[PDB]
Amino acid sequence: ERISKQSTPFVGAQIFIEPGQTQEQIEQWFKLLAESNMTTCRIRMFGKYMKTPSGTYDFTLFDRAFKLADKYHIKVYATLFPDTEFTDVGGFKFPHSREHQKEVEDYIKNVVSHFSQYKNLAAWVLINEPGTPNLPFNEPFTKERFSDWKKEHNFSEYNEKGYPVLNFEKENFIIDYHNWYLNWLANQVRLYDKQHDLHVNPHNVFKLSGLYDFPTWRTFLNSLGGSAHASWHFGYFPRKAYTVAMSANAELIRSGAGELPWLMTELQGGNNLYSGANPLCPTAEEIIQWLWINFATEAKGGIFWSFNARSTAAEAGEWAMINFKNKSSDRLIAAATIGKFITENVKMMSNIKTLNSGISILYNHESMWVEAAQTRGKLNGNGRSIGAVMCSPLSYFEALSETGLQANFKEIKEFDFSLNDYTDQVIILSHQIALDNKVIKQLESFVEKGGTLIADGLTGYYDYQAHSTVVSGFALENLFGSYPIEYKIKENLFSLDFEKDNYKLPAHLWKGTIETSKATPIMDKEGECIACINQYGKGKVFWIPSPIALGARESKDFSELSKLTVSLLPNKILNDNPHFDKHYKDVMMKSFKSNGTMYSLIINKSASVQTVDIVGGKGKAFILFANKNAHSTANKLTISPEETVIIKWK
Amino acid sequence: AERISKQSTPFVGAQIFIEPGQTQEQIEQWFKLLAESNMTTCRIRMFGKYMKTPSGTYDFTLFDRAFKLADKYHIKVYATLFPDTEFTDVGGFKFPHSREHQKEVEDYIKNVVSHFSQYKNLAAWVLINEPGTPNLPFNEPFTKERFSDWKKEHNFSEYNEKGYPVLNFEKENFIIDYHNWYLNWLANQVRLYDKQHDLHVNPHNVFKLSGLYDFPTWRTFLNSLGGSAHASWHFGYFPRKAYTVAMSANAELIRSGAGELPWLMTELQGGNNLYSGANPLCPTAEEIIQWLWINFATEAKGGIFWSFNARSTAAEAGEWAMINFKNKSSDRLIAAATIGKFITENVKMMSNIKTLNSGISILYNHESMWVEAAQTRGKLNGNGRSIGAVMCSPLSYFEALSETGLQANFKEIKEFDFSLNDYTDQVIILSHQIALDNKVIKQLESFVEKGGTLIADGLTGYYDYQAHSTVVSGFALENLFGSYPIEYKIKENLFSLDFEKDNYKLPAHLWKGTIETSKATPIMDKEGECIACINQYGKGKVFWIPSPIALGARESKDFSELSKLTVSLLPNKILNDNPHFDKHYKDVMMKSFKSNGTMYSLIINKSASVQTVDIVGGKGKAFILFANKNAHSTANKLTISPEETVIIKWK
Amino acid sequence: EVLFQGPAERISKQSTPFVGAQIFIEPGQTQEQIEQWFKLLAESNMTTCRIRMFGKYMKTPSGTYDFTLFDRAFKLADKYHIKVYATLFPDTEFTDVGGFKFPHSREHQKEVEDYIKNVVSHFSQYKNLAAWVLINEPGTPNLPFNEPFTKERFSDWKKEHNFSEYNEKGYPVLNFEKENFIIDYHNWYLNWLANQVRLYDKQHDLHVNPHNVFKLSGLYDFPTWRTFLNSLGGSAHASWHFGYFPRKAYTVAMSANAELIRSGAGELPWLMTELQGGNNLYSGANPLCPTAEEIIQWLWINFATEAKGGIFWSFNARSTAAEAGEWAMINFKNKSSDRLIAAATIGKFITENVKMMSNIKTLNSGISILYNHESMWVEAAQTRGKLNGNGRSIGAVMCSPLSYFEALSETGLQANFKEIKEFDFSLNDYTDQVIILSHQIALDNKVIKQLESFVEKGGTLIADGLTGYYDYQAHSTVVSGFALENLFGSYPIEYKIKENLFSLDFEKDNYKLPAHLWKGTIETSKATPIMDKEGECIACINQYGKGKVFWIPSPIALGARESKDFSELSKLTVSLLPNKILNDNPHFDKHYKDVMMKSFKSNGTMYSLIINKSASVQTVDIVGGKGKAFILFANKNAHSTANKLTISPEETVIIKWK
Ligand SMILES: [Cl-]
Ligand SMILES: [Cl-]
Ligand SMILES: [Cl-]
Repeated sequence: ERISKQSTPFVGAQIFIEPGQTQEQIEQWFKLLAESNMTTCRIRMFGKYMKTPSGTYDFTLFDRAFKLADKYHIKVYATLFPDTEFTDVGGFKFPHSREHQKEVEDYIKNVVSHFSQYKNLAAWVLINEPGTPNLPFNEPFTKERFSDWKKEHNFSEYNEKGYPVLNFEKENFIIDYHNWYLNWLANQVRLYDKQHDLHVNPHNVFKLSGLYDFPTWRTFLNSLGGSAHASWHFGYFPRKAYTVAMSANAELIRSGAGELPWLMTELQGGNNLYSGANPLCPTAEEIIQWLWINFATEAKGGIFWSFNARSTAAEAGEWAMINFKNKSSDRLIAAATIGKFITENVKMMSNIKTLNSGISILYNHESMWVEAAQTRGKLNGNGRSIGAVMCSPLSYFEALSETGLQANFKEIKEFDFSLNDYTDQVIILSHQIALDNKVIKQLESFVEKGGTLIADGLTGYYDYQAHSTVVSGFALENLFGSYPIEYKIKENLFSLDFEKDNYKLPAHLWKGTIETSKATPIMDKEGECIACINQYGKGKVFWIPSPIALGARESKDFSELSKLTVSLLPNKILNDNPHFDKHYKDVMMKSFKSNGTMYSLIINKSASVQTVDIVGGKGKAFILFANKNAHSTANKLTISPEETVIIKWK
Repeated sequence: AERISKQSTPFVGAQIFIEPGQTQEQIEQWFKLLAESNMTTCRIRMFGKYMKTPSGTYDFTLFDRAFKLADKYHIKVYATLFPDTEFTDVGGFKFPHSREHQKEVEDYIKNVVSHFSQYKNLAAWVLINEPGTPNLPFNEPFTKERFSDWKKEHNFSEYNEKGYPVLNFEKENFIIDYHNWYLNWLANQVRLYDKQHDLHVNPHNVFKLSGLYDFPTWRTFLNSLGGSAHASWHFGYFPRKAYTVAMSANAELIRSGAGELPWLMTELQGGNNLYSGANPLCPTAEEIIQWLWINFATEAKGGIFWSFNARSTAAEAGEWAMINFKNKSSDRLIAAATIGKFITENVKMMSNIKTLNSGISILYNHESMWVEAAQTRGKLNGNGRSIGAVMCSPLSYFEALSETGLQANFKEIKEFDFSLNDYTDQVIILSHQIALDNKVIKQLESFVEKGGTLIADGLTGYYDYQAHSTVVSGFALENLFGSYPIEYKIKENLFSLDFEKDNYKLPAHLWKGTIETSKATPIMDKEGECIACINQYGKGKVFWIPSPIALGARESKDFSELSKLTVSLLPNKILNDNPHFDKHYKDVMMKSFKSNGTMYSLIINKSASVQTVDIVGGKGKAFILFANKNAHSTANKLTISPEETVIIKWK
Repeated sequence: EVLFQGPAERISKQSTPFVGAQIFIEPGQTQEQIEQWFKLLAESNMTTCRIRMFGKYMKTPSGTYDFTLFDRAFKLADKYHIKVYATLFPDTEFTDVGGFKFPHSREHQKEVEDYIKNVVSHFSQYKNLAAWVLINEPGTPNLPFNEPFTKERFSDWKKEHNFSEYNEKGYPVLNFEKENFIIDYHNWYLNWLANQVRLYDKQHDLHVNPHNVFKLSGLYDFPTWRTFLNSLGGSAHASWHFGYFPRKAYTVAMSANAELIRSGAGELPWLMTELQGGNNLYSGANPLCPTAEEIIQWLWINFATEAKGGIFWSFNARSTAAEAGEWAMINFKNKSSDRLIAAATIGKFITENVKMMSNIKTLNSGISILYNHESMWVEAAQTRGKLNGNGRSIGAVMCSPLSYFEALSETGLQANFKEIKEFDFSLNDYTDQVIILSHQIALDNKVIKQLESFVEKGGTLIADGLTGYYDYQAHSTVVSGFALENLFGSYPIEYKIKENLFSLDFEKDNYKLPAHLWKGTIETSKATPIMDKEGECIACINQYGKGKVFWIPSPIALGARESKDFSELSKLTVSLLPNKILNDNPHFDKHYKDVMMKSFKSNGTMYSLIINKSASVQTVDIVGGKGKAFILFANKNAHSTANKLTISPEETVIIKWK
């Protein structure tokens, strides 16, 4: 089968294969995996465990696993994982040398030629977790590729107006280098197998998104994947907001996928002993929350790392969904309920389309690159540190999640700026500190054609060369109908108190003051102009150059950001989309459609039972899924702590 | 030459710091006050730098002057072999830099030992100051080559017998053999020129560096084992109010290493940290008394303070000294002098001390520390997921027992005698000893089968010596434990294990272990999960609780529940025959000893308040032999003041 | 000198002080925006600008010099009658914000020679050129010992010095070769830059701006720099250099930074080359945007401390990467922020009070707080570079004297802040003079003989913390034979480490002193002992010739710092001052937390500067000296009744005494 947007979603798990394991233990795993309503496994095709002393390939260890998978009707995601040190847990991200590249060619020839013949092979994973924060610039292969890339690019030290510039050669090379290696791996597989889906799992996306050109990857993939691990990738969130983290991670991959189907290649299946940055053992409740969040965001699968554990050194007896007796943990029991639900609701679950509110939260590579130059790699967890340009849009995302509104989370190049009408569409640019003339023209077009643009923090302070048009002649003056006057540093947390008394917005670190020309000024209680609304063609701009999303984050209170944002949304979004009648702290809802029927996903992450009033769209709430006996009266849902609910609208 | 033995009269002593610039008059002033302070012994760093002449010959003058003044005041000398090194190298190099350097060290030893062996007041050669370091010189050619050779001579496979991947810990096993080799080589060099004098060495920072030290091997070339036990360097795992427990554990660890050899504490902190030390202090007079008694009660044949007098330049200039800047007694030297005086007035008692072994042994192994260093990737976040949990865990059990007034051994697993036919009324505690191999598991099976009680908490036995988890592949301790692990689930740094029927609410650290029993009796918590078991195995028993409850005690700063639970598991004979407290006392310690058939107890109060301690077990009525704040007993109820040290003689 | 001077202004101690600003020139700026800057700068009562003469923005592909970009700026400055401080800033990476501190190589040195030849030969011809800044911000915490030029200079310096591993008595020593080389290396490079400029221009003032002075003072030999400078400068940035202080004490930080530069200047005039003019976005260690009130506070503090100028970094902002749209006094519309409006009031005040403002002499109380290079160097060796902000960390040797300085500021008393070599030990009379040596842990035999002479001739010496524990070779005479025994009439017994904050509980009168980290006990011979409640001797007063010594070897200045309370240190210090200081100097009748006063004289008239940094209106009773308070300057309507000044939060006041 070739995956499509109409495929039946699956629940699956990594089957960890290494020497020493017995036939009987491996059969025990596939048997329990099949009994757990899981259809799919993923296997790391370790070159180390196939290479013989003579340099031939012995496939025996993996044949045994593929044959047992086949016997239990389990399909396999096979990860290309060439020979590497036992201590290299995640795998090398690029060849070490030309000689190493040839060894990888030989690995792919042998492994793809052999395992392509199994009728239960579902997908090739080109590489595990492309991208690293520590790129191997010291190694000869990378050193040479970077030297060649620089020779083929012609950068000037000055812009057209004559101002000095940064060119971000390293960052632009790294995008092209990822594009090149993944495309090369896809071409290598395609030498031997044109039949099977090609897949890859970008990881740590709130940090590594600046490495990833998903639109290019679409050209050589059949599906986009992702590792979304609560213990590795969600450090910007408390555990009670891993719902929001998973929703944003799902939205980010969904945006990257474009017209391709996507699935989550890795979810955390088990316990951190010594591993992980933010260690946990997922609850049964978290397992259910993550699977539903992903399916509600169009995922065609959720694969857990891992069914069974590694036995030696790094992650030995960690991450596993099965216990040390090879029986179901409460996490596998939980995952099995979702597999069962899918088998009983195939037509619904196979045709999920996320109900787009029309709100898109946009991030760009360049804001992250400019931030890394300006903060000089500081990790003090504020606006003056690496991560503020992602924490800011994630904070708006959280505010909308706590309003029960869906929002896209997209790289700016993944947004379609080519349409003739953007009536009732919303773009949020939250502390996207780098914008160039081309994207500003796209934003002007978007707003002119009826779009609503919300911009906070230092959005557009710099261009793509770290040149500040705020200093030289502000590129967004036309769209904003206003001009920045000053930024003044304040405390980590201050209040922006609007003159009309309607709003007291938590704000982080810097207070922006502006001067309006065409825009309507918004004054604070100090008599300073802190924001404006510009009518621009059929659309509008709300600009508040203080970081109010980071303010919400620092105050741990998204309520004011919710209320303000709702007041700016086109009426059609609030009328046509199910959402909460007001802000609910630590509650999320996202809606989806399947074959003309609308559904809503609701999760309560508060310490108490909540009664959530759902308004907007049409229909009466029928509870289709609830793991703690939720009930609805009219469109008022009573939902318990850690409960996941699916409402079908009739 | 007088040879140290287990019957030697213990001494109080001090480093005499000799460097150029000192006058005859000031050095005589030191030896005179040292003798007047009831100290019999000094230690002198025999700096190669201060004997080498421009021509490369040896001029012994500076050290002759010190040895002759020591001799005049009847002071014996521990002479530390300390070849030429940079002025800024405070502690000394731990291995030769190069083959050429090794030959310079040979020449140093020839000259210094040939000359100073002739002094009748020479008591011992200290082969090297403070063997071992956290920063081992793998960068240097001598070490790099020895390591390459060692690896070639060892036959390591990347897979175990069952076929699983393994780690072989080549570096760690090499470092053990490398220390064994260099110290044995230094002993052989000294013995070329002097067969008469005791050979001694002072391992240091033992709660961190014990993984470098093979004490059973060192016994083959030593006459005595030493130690540096400095409150400002080595006790970072403890608050200052528990430096009693730290010193007791450090003494027990060296005593275990010593085996049949006598041991003494080569360095104790004698004075103030100005700029030096990790956990700086100036010991109180009360701490000086506490440390000397703890060491003597743990069979120490000496306590030598670093230092009598101070260095004058740069590192530790005017620091560490027992004398003040006028070269008169601080309250620390006055305090040490009372203990020297006590020894001279109680020779027969103080010369024949044997620690009263409760029969409780807390065991650590090199391999748990090595596997921890691989799994934590050197993280220093002070939890179970950091370097040091495998030592902090057993030290926490040690503290819980100290606060119950029970002695406990603190031993490397190879220092425990597993060869006996009977272990009735013996107890082994394996607290978060995360690495155990098949050989040690068979020894533990034998120990328990023959009547031993085994207490195991935290991740004990989660890995083998190759960092392979038999918990994953087929649990090697299933037979002994009569049970099988089910899961670990990470929780907060501090949570409560609430036993069914409210029998116990145990503080626990970081991970909750659940198990399944076969032969063992399960113990359930209030959530209906199986969190522990008792297995009857031959004549003995196993108590297994795979959650870290010793680290739980540490994190909660409360050892009371760990005390109560441990007491409930002890053979009756231990509680009947050993003096101990009738209940747990926070910040109080007691350890008992015997001399010539008479039993004694050492009690120290580290709480902020006067404590009334009810002592039970063993036989006899309290006679207070030593009490520096006028402690009094009513029956066997001891009223002891804050910071007081008490010795009871049981009549 | 007058024939050499030619048309060029020579700055002097009688010059009219100016307010000025950096004019940031880079390619891409338009003629129109640069003219807009000079026009607003002139309208803001500023007479002076400073310009970074970037080699990068003059070098052509062929290696010739194109001066066009800077010609445009100099001509627009000239049109608006603005004089220029021109900073020699050779070609360096765009990302090198502050500039290289030494040549990378012999080849680089030749490139610098060529840069200086071209730039000085050309811009010396502008009649509005006021000064050459030889280098921006000499000194760095990261000295380039890795680079071949520095490596070779260090090797040569070591060969030309003869150090023994042992002192005369035979004790081991440290020689601090690196630190002594670094002093001589700064002396050499700055002197070499001055010589290079003087090849082509003998007419214009030579200037330099040492920076981060509470950390980098150990790099700086100001007495030597005097031999090739016409004025000493300084960068004193609230966001970079004042980390040892909370923001509410940046008054004290600026006063101390001004005193430190004033001491370095000796007979030369000084001015503050950089003050923070605007906002930190991503830049700075302690980021802020100065208030209008802070701008006024800083200018008056500097002028009251004899500054002949205050130049703000920056009038306009950089446009790209580091500090893009940061530091600027103008807003993004190129109009006045409240900071430029504030600075303009001070420029206006100067124009209306030329004779007063041109002749300021600080009213020296006779209190000198002394620091030495060697205490900082010995501290760096003993703390092994630890940064835990206590006595056992880098910085205690400067935080201690700064704490005494703050105590005196909060008593309304002026105090000098001087390197020990900047103190004149040559006089016959030191009656009514006071030296404070606060945790100056390194003193040599030569300085001890100077201190003995100072006290014998009527000087009062106050010494706390580990003052004199070590000599200049990190050898402790406390261990070998205490070199200060004669002067102190006493001998140290012990140090015992305690908590970060403990109390010294005196025997008498239930008196208490906050103390930091270590308790010092002593034994008196000639001195009168002071005992604590434990019957230990914790301090003494030695009567020595006509003078006296107060010694308390516990850190009580650092105790005041840790407790955030300088009241007891104020009271104790006042009780030790010669009566003549309290009789002749305006000061507060008692300690005032978060208030400062410093007094100055101009043409025989006395003035006082008062700043309130408390959250509340304060009524400050001023006593000492003569005259009735007339309020000459007040930005929040201060009023005086007799000599009782009512001053509002963040207000700056100048009193003229009648
Ligand atoms: Cl994989
Ligand atoms: Cl020694
Ligand atoms: Cl400049």
